[PDB]
Amino acid sequence: GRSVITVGPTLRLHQCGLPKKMALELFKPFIFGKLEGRGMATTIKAAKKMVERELPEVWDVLAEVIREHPVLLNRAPTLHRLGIQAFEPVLIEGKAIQLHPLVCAAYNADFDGDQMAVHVPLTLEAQLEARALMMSTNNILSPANGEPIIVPSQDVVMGLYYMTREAINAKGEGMAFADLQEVDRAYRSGQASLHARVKV
Amino acid sequence: ERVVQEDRFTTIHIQELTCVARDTKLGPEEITADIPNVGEAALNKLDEAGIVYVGAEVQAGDILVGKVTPVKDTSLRVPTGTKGTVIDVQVFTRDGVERDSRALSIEKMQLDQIRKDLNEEFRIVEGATFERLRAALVGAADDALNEQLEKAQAYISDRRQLLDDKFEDKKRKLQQGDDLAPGVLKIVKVYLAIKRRIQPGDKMAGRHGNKGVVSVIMPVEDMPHDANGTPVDIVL
Amino acid sequence: FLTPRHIDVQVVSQTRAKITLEPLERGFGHTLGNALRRILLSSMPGCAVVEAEIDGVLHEYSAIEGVQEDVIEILLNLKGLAIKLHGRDEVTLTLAKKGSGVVTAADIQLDHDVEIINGDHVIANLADNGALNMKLKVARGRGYEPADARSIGRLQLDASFSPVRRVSYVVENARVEQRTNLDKLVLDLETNGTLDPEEAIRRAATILQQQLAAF
Amino acid sequence: NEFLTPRHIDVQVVSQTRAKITLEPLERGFGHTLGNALRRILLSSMPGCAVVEAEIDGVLHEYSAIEGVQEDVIEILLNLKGLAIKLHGRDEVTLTLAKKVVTAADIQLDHDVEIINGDHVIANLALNMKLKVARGRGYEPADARRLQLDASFSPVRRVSYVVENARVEQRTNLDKLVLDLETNGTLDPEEAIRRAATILQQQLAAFVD
Amino acid sequence: VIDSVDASRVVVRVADDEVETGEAGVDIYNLTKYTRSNQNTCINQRPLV
Amino acid sequence: MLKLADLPESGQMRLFDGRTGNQFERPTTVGYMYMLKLNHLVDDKMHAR
RNA sequence: AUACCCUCGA
Ligand SMILES: [Mg+2]
Repeated sequence: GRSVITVGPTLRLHQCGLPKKMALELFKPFIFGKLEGRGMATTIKAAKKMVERELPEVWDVLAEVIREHPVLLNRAPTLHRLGIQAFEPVLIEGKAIQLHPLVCAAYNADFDGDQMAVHVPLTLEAQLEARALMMSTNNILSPANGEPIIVPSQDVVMGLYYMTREAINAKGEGMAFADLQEVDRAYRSGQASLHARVKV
Repeated sequence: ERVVQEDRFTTIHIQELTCVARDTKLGPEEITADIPNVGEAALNKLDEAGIVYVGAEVQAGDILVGKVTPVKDTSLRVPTGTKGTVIDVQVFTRDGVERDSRALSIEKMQLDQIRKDLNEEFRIVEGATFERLRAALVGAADDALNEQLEKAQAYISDRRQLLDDKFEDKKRKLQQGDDLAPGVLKIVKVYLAIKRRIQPGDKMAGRHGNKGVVSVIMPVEDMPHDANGTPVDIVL
Repeated sequence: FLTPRHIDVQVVSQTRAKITLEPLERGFGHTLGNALRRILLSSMPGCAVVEAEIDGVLHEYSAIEGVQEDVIEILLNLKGLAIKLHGRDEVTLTLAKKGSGVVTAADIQLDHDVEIINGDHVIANLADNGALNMKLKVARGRGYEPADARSIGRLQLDASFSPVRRVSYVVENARVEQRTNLDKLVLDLETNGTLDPEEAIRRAATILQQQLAAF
Repeated sequence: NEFLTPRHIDVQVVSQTRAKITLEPLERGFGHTLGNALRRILLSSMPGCAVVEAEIDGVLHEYSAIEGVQEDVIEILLNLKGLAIKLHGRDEVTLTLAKKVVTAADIQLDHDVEIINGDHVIANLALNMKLKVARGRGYEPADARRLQLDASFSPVRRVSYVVENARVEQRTNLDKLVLDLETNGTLDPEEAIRRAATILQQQLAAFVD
Repeated sequence: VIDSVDASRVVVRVADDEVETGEAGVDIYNLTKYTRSNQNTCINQRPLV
Repeated sequence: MLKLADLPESGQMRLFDGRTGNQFERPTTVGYMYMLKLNHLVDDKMHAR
């Protein structure tokens, strides 16, 4: 399946958001199998009725089938192997596929209307290959050059740069801190500027 | 969440779905509500003629129009994921075919509207002429007032004649059949209205080529707010 | 460990109000103010129209003879109604007018426990042949409930029960002749008028008390 | 109306002084409200005791040079900053340290003063100073009112909180508060959370009913 | 001068100066209500007089 | 125009955070921009098989 | 449920 992509800033690097309806449609045979195994459905007609009714118990089994089953995400022009990587899906509320901000550079995918195709590996061989070779954490360095490709992009680079600046005169300049913890305590309490020449 | 609560970017989408009564080899398919093996609630949503009443909320898979083709069912149902409100139904019937009840009701409504339009159009002009004539003569010579009364009566009669001629012309322009494709007995189409709300994934843009796909819809509290307390609506 | 007593409320208008809490320990002003702002702007019980059906209408995408606005505009105008419920939570109101004129919230059928704040809210304009007779079912809720989350001829409305519109706060010093290290919180609260500012503050206080009592 | 009031709170103890408190079912905006309120309470308004002044004999100025210890004055001040001391008797006491390896337990004590960590090293010899302990509210820098040193009165060292989406059967769109703590050891982080919640509750207990 | 208005049509009394001898005021403007466009969007007109 | 409307002449003022409620150190740009909605809805793009 | 044509997005 496919949908418009969306930045998810609350995602860990190994996981990606997946809409309820796309996940429910893609993993339909897995849901049927788990429903029959748990005995909650006797005939496949009942299982289809539950999955189409979206009964509250079908979300539990959907979560179980999604827990450790990676999925594949790729952009339209895949110019290199990095253009399709495996993500461990997490159920989200909507119709768009949530992407980790740090993998956009590898995908060459901004959020101005891009779409992504999602594929579900089935065989244990396929799942293990997704998790061990093409999981998003495995491919940090670019295959073209050992330099990393999962690196901070525009906004996070701006944040990190602004954090680590220096002001000639700022609130909280001069005193010494016994640990990084005291620095955090002083900054969050508002007694020291974010960029003030201090000792620690 | 205000931009959704204030319902600013919601839009109305109208889509149509069609059914054609083919001249099937065994026989013509008829637009009948007695679909074979049809459930009751779905038939309750339908009418006696086999067409959904205008103004009915329709979920996915519901049966909008009922066609029986020899008896197999060619009844129209909405595509998966498509849910909306029926706003209009149109019926076209081939020349020499029986005009069903729904087409009769639609036509009588149309001629009622037309009749009332020319009725009020006659009313305004006749009132204007009558008050002009009454203002011309003194409060209630003698030849002039009678001549003007006769002229006003003649004008009113001529207007009535041309108006009724136009009404009859519109009537007969309504009673005619359609030039449907060969093998089309009756053609029906239904119109569905959907209020599409803005949701994460919708593409939004400005006027200077600044595209964007809406990411999340945070509540009013989280958005940055001025010292006066007014909250921002969009953070770019 | 000073705590505020005798919640001070100042009324600027029927909608806008100011709430001041004089005795507050140092640094507690911003914490309490932001907590109250989030609680008010998020969760405040209010009542708004949730179903409306008219005699001559089938669906909201039509017009009514002699009515200057179509049904969509009528429902949008109804959405801005500021009603107050004293007794039960679901009630039904009627509105029947014929002839030329302007239908406002004043022309809604009165009731014992149902009150109208904005009686000047224009709903539609009528012509000489215009005539509408419609019934309003209202309900009391907490947050934005769309139609999807909640017979032919009944129209469902998206409801935003939140009666609060704008919340502001400023923290200034409080002189209680004890020390100058004290401070006070001034809540600049602007609602639609259906809920009393003191009642809003107390409800926020109980909600925060419960959510802390989760510990 | 009725809100989601979680009662399955758990405190994952990752260290003796570090803990992670989780709260899974909460409404959409309540996670941030509770987390920010608790963080502001813990970091800013939490009564405790710490040293505020020190008088090392032979050090007239802060940038003076002293002999007999491996380190210098500012290192001594930083080492003194980390001391965790509870005052049960009074809100004012002055302790003296005399030695000519210096540790926290080397400080003479009375029945009122209690040093939580007596092994906190202070200096390394090859030291006659008296320090002043006071009770305060939060992080009070020396600038905002050797003879002066930044005081960390609050018992917590670091507070951070994050909110993540929580999945409920049919709601499916909520938030889950993960709050992590680390104290000096004078209070269990569970006790620190209870104290912060109690203080915030007392802040508006007058009008709740 | 607009004679009568509603959500569906507009009727205009044409000025006697800018009119012929007979049938002075006749201008009935039928507003198109919610109608499907080529892109499946609504096309409706609202009176502003 | 801005100085006539009693707004900052630079067009910027310091906003207050929505969660922590603390003023941002530097002033940001806020104003009313004509935003559009394009006919590229995710409702028509979400497909799954 | 097959081929062209047109339009649009990345
Ligand atoms: Mg792009």
